[PDB]
Amino acid sequence: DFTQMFYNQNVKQFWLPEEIALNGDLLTWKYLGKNEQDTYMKVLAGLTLLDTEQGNTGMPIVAEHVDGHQRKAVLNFMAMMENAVHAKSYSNIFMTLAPTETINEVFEWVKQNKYLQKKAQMIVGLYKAIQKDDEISLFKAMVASVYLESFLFYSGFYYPLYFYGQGKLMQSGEIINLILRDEAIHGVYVGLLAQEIYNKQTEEKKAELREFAIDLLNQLYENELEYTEDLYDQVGLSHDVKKFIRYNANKALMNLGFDPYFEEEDINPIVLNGLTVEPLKDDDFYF
Amino acid sequence: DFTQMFYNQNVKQFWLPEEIALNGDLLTWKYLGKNEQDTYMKVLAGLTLLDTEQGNTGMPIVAEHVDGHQRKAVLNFMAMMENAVHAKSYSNIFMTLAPTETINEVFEWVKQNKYLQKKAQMIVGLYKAIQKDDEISLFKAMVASVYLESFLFYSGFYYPLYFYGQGKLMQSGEIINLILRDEAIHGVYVGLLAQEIYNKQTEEKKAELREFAIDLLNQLYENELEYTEDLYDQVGLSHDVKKFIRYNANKALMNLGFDPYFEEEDINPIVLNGLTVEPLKDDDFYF
Amino acid sequence: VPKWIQLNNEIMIQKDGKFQFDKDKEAVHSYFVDYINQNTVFFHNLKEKLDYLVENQYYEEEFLSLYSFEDIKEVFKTAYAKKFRFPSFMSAFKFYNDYALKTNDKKKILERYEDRISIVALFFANGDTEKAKEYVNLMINQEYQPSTPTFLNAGRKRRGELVSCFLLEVNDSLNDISRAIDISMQLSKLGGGVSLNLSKLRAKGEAIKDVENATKGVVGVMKLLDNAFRYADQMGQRQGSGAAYLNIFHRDINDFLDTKKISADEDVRVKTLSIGVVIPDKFVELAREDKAAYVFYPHTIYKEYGQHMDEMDMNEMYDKFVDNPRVKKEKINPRKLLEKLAMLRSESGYPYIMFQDNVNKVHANNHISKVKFSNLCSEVLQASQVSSYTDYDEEDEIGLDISCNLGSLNILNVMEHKSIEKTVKLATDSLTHVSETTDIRNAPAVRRANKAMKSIGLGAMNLHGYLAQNGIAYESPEARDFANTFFMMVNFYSIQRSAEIAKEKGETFDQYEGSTYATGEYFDKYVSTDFSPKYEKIANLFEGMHIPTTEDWKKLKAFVAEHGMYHSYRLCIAPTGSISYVQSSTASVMPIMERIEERTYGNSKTYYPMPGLASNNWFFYKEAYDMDMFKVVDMIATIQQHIDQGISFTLFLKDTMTTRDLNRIDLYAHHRGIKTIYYARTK
Amino acid sequence: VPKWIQLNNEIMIQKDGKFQFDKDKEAVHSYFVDYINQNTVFFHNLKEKLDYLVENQYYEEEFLSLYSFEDIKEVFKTAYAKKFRFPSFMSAFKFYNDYALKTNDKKKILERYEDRISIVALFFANGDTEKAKEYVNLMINQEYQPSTPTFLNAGRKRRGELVSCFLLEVNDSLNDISRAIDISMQLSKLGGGVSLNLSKLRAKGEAIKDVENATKGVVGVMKLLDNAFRYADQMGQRQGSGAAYLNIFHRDINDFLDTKKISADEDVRVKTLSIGVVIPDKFVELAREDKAAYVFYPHTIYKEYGQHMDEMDMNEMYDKFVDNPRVKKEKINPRKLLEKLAMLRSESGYPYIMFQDNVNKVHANNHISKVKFSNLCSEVLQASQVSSYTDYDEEDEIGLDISCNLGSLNILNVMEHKSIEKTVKLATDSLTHVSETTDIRNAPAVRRANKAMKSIGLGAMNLHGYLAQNGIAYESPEARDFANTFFMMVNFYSIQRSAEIAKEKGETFDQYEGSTYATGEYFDKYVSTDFSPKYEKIANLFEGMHIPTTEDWKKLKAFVAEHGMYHSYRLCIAPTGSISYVQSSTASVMPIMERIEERTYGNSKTYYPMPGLASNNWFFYKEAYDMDMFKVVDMIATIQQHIDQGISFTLFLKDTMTTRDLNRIDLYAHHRGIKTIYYARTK
Ligand SMILES: Nc1ncnc2c1ncn2[C@@H]1O[C@H](COP(=O)(O)OP(=O)(O)OP(=O)(O)O)[C@@H](O)[C@H]1O
Ligand SMILES: Cc1cn([C@H]2C[C@H](O)[C@@H](COP(=O)(O)OP(=O)(O)OP(=O)(O)O)O2)c(=O)[nH]c1=O
Ligand SMILES: Cc1cn([C@H]2C[C@H](O)[C@@H](COP(=O)(O)OP(=O)(O)OP(=O)(O)O)O2)c(=O)[nH]c1=O
Ligand SMILES: [Mg+2]
Ligand SMILES: [Mg+2]
Ligand SMILES: [Mn+2]
Ligand SMILES: [Mn+2]
Ligand SMILES: [Mn+2]
Ligand SMILES: [Mn+2]
Repeated sequence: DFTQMFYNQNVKQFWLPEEIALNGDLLTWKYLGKNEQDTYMKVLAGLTLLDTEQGNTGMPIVAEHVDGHQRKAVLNFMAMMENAVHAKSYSNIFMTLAPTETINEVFEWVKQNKYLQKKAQMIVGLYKAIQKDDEISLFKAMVASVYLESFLFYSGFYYPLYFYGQGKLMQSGEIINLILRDEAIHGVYVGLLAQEIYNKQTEEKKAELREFAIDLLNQLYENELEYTEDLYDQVGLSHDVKKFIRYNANKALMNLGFDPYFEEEDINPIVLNGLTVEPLKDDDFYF
Repeated sequence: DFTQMFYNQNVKQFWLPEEIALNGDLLTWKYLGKNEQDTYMKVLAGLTLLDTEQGNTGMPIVAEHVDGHQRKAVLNFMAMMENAVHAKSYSNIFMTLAPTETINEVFEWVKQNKYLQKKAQMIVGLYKAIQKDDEISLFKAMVASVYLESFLFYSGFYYPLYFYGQGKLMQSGEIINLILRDEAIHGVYVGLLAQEIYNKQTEEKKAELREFAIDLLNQLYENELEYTEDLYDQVGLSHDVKKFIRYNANKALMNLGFDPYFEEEDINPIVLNGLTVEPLKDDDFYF
Repeated sequence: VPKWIQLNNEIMIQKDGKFQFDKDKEAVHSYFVDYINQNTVFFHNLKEKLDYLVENQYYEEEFLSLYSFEDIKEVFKTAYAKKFRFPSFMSAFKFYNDYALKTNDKKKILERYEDRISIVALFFANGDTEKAKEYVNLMINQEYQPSTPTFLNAGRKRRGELVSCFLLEVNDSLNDISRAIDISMQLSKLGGGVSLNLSKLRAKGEAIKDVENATKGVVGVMKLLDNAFRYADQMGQRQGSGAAYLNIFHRDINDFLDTKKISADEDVRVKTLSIGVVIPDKFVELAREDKAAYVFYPHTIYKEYGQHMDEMDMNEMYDKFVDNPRVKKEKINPRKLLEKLAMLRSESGYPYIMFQDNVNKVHANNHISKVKFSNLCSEVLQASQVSSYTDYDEEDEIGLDISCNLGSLNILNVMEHKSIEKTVKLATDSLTHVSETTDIRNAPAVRRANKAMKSIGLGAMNLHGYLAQNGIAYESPEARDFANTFFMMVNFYSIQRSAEIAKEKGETFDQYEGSTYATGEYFDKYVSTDFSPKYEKIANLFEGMHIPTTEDWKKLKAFVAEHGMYHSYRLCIAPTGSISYVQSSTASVMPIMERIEERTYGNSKTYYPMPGLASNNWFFYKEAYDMDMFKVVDMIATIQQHIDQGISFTLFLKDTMTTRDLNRIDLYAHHRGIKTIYYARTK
Repeated sequence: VPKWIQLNNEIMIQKDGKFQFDKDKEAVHSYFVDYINQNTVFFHNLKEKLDYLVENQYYEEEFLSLYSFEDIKEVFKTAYAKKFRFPSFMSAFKFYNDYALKTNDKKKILERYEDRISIVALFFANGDTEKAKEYVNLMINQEYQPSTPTFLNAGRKRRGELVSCFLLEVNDSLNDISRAIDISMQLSKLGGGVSLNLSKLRAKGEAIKDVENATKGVVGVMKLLDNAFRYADQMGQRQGSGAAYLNIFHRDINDFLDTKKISADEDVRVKTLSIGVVIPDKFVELAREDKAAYVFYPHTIYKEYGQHMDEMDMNEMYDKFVDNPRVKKEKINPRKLLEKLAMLRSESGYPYIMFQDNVNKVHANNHISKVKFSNLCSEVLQASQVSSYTDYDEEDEIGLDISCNLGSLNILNVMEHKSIEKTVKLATDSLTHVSETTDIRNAPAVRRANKAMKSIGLGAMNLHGYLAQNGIAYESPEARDFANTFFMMVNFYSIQRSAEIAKEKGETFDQYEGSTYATGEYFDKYVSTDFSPKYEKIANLFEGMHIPTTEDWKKLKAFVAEHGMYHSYRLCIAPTGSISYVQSSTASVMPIMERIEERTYGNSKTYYPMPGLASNNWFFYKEAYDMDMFKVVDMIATIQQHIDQGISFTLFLKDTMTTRDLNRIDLYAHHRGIKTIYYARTK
């Protein structure tokens, strides 16, 4: 009921890194404090590392196990965007803002970081556990994918959106907004594929899959809180970032056809600024 | 030395069939004989099948086994083109020119056609035989892919080109030329990757790989002859198409770094004619 | 979760396969004892409470100054002597969340039900202590419920107007359109709903000062009005609600209807403006015969004849308009337009349907004007005259707008107390007082019409509740017999009270002499026909109550001819939604939508069984969506024959029903004399 | 493809390496001989033509009846005696497609250029045949060009208002907002641009009748105004244009600016409303020191002080507002706000920037009021008094709303004829006549201010054309020297004519006694400083013309003190958009945007070289985008020292200029005395 519509929306959102000139960001970058520059670098590396997993494994593995030519084509298109567009875009932002040696060090740090690794390996673990012709294992991986696309990226997206909403780092913020817009539709689409599997299950199996999804969400959420404090306490933003994580967790759940887990909260306004006919038969007139 | 330039070429060649309006072919299509329309539908259906498998299976599987994020990005992009652009374009052509029943019948015809099933069996079999960290199985699949890109498509491409060259079906022909332009660069790129693997081997191993490549080519060739006769005898063109596929077989061999295998012949000249924001500083307030 | 809410939620927990209806009494008792008594401000005596309320700018001191404190104390004792108890949690919750006066911080409760009733009664009595006691007895017995504006705002310093329904005629000129926008904003600022008649505006593509194709049509004015209502959204506490009415023969009818299509472009789409259609019998006749119909350009007709299209008799002037070369018209398919109306109502519930000839064949004030449109609730049907607003420094020709203050009889309580006459007369007195004390100083036509016509709307509620609690099916002929008798009695006593008021004040309403009351044509069916119950079961329901006979109606006719009538319009059955919970009654005369109402208040879900619902009357509490809409139309037509204004008639449709079924229901309602159809609700 | 279009398109076909500029004379000749002479309605004599035009409701007979037919014939002969020829195709095309009178079917040409000029001269003279002949000579020589409204509509029965610029003050009340919407629609209906001051409206989240967080702010009023201007689209040929101005210290300033963001939500976007910001010196001082600033809630200030925030001196009241607890304010970053303004102006060219202190430090009528906002073109700077529109039946307190009728001197033709004094005085007389003949029937404050102030706007055009045709760079010091001398002479002679008119009529403008003209403070710089050209090349351009000296200015000051001044405002430099083509002159005092203007009319494209453009003067016709905006600011500030009103000042920015460059340009304009900045145009 939905693949051709998503095909259309995906291909009409096509874009390339070269379209946005990045050099003018140096005019606001130079005015940020060390903690702001440090947080931005670390967040950016976090997004880059997670998105690479999605391009190399997440999207291609789902495309491999999903049946249907049209679905495979849409999934291929999404994998292409990860590897050919998003990955080049993140690299471009980095090369503009930091010298080569600084980029290498930030990636070394984020590669060793406990909270980034915990979530990256949890997601990758579920992709590696998919078994041929087993729709349960595929569903679990789709849940992981939706959580990455619609939830885990957002502790990271917060900061570029925060600057973008203030008039700072506008070129890289525009790029991030385009990336985020792609991840949103990726999350919705994979969510619909997961619901298709979920709806084929018994009531007991459904309850079991719901417990899986909520348990996974809880593990990721508790690690996100730690990840958030680790990066954002030094710039005083953690409270507001936490509200943004929960709001996006609820969107991820709704993508999977589940009820929201967290109470509704308002979001930081700066980040918001960044973001049956039938005919009468000539007798109906007589009584 | 080459991936970056292929990356740039592939992304700059990006297109969608919807860019080309097809209603202009309606009259030249109406005017063709029943035999001509039948061959044309079947030819494009055979192409659709090849691109379906190249997009679903061939390109993604090669991407999985080839090392390097940039090489993977090129292969992922090529995969997307196969199933999200090329395979779909044929349906755009079918939906314009043919009624639903004729479309349904031709897709049923691909399923039961023995030559088309044989060529798919052979090519996809080699893709699915790739073993992780086994460069020889990968080479064999890359040879198969080059033969699909640079040889097997051409029994199909002949007919749209033959019409384009006579000023007939020129909108459909424009789509086909764009597809052909893509496959030419896809065949070269995969050919270069295959040569990388071949060049690592002993002379004895190389001799075996040439045997594999030539045996496979001959087996595919003999099947393609029967396919060509089956499609083109009713339009009187089988001998002409055979010359064309031999011409392109030599191009496939060359893409693999091998000498031409068939003698040169005169191709129908008709077919040849068918071819920023920055902050305010304190000094900004004084003049 | 609150303890009372947990008790209420036990309603749905089936015990012995039966709903625990007794849990609602426990729920209401817990609600009171744990929240209302705690959060109710304490005052040593009534004198101290009154002083605190007056000084702290909570009450208007003027109306309380007409009574000695002894009389106020007597009235409050009368209200409290009843020891009124809310029978369900939802009644008390609704009262203490919507109407109970709260401190400026909305933290404590300053008024109980008795306090509000006493204040309203003292406001009504206008200095009469015995009259105030009578009003207190009427309201505390819940025989009469003043409309939400009057009930909430009476006697309060920081209050909106007690009248909340206004109808505005718009003349075809920029001055008139701007004045209409200003008046709509002023009236929505007061909290009242505003209905505007756009039939006199020229259609899109008409000439403005001998320049052709200059007019934007009714859709541009609709966008203006929608933005005006959105801006004047009552300080955000209640979004501004307005209604636009267009005659079906207006050329902009298709564009007017398309503003409610979901697929409509945001430029043309109107979001917060309700739309109603006025359908003359000519359109229904054309659709019935499948003949090609014409929609006319109003300005061409005005230039050719000197009158507006909606000011003329369409049934007579349609052929003349079609044959006049100087009148511009557009060919339409009447049946296609009917089907478009049905589909639009199915998708969105719009437009409202006003059957113009049904309204005016019984309209008592056609000499003043025909009824051209209805209000935002589709139950107000009065003569209006368009105003002529001229350029600055010129004199405006002020016409007659429409506004009526509403009150509802509680049918179950009135019948239990056998007090149709007394309740009707007291409600008429209170509505007359509300109309007299109302003065809008920014709507000249509204103020003038209120002063001249003295229009009131006396509604009724709890018809389905009263019938179900008496073992009568809503769709049964016995229910229609009871409705006939009850509303005949209500009309008789409202007419008698209007005549008595006219005699006491020695004054009728403007242009009464030309009305059907003055000529006696109004009473023809009452003097020639009998409306006593035809079923012994229904006749027993009226035991102890005098049912007016033909002789009584002849005497009333003679009395009216001798003394006249004070009110141009008296009766209109408004939807009466919010205060139905407080009264513990079914809304208006409509059948119940659901036996138990599930509501969400905060994060707590509340369960509201239909008032009086139980195991023994479960079958009689049939839901509206399961009833035959033809039988509902029969009921509403039986009631409508005794209402001078309209009845707010909602259609309850199942999702399986096609547009043909909706069209058939509409055509049957038009056949059965229905005046307006309010909403097409689908399940 | 018509022959004249073919000839005109030959302009860009370079022959011998140079443009074929001579093809434009051939293009215009062919255009005339093949289209205009053919499609011109033929009349035997002037009498028959005039009788036909008056009879067919083309020409008003009121102004023509003041002259004996001999006088009209003499005036028409005077117009035709010049044998005026359009020098380029574009001028004649513009005249005969926009201003030439055409039959009601728009198929034939009733008016030639001479006929239109004679009709305008007869309208101006008001019965004076010699005055009419002087006007005919002035306009046929193209020394003075009446504004598009006056030029097009003068003497026409169907004509709209001859005034097209309107400024309205909006008071903080629903009555005033409704009246503002009505007046805006009424004035747009007349085709005039309407500018509103929203600084008095309370900010979003302010209380209405002790009800907090009820006000919707200036953005809801802006949505209402946008819808009103969209509805009054003036037949749709020219969409309704309105501008809203807000003080930078208003609380809603950020929301006010967000309405123009492309990313803004559609429910907040205001498509048809231009926005200007009023920036006091206090804001620039706060941004320069990087100090944290506050935006105030206007109603809190009004309640605390009994006067509006925009009626007070922010440079004196900002600290008091900040230190006053009863005043509500929220913190902002002045530099962040300036950067946001620059970004918004780059993206959309909005908002207009008005430097309030630059305007009011030279304002002559501060006693009447300070200049609080500007018009839709950003050059009207006059004192305004807000009106108090009360309830219906309550008398309104009519204030002063700004309006001025426009005229432009042709600098090149005025200098060639050496007729600065005579041209200025005749233009002042014509503007005074237009002002005296204007009577707005639905804008009480506009009409009252027109009667009391008698404000006129006399602009100039062809500054860049004149300079380029004389070997002077626009940015060069000699260009500024010429502009200084010329506009000083223009101001001198306009003041002399105003004083002479006051002496002849015996009356001055209302509240003239408190103006700086009356006290002599206006003439301080003119009596102390000599404004004669400092360059021999510039001084030679004025040879044959008497340049007023300090003694002449002393005499004029004494004369004004004796007799007063008839006009509160005399000089304003409007954009002069489409009428510049008819005059074959560059637009206003701005530098040219392109050397050759390529435009597509119908399906054929046309090329318009800048007037007088040739190989010799090609380099002097430097385009604005290639110009140093600092030198343009210097030139405009040089001119502005002799203009009592503002100057429409468009900023021409290259795509490579950052927001910092725009901010620096605005800061330099504020530093140099620039009153307003109109548009940020990017190449
Ligand atoms: N450039 C122009 N601008 C305005 N009117 C023009 C122009 N060219 C021609 N006309 C009008 O067209 C008429 C015919 O033009 P044309 O050049 O053929 O005239 P002519 O017989 O040579 O003499 P004259 O120039 O005195 O009219 C002119 O008299 C004038 O009325
Ligand atoms: C001024 C104006 C009017 N209208 C419509 C609304 C009015 O119902 C209708 C008449 O406008 P009027 O205000 O009556 O204009 P008018 O009286 O000067 O012209 P006429 O003599 O023809 O009556 O035109 C527009 O649609 N857009 C406009 O801009
Ligand atoms: C009535 C109304 C006013 N307003 C705004 C517009 C006006 O500028 C402002 C004042 O409204 P007013 O019409 O002046 O209300 P008021 O004078 O009765 O109350 P107060 O004396 O406290 O001001 O409120 C709204 O935003 N929405 C509304 O519905
Ligand atoms: Mg009119
Ligand atoms: Mg007020
Ligand atoms: Mn990505
Ligand atoms: Mn993604
Ligand atoms: Mn392909
Ligand atoms: Mn390929």
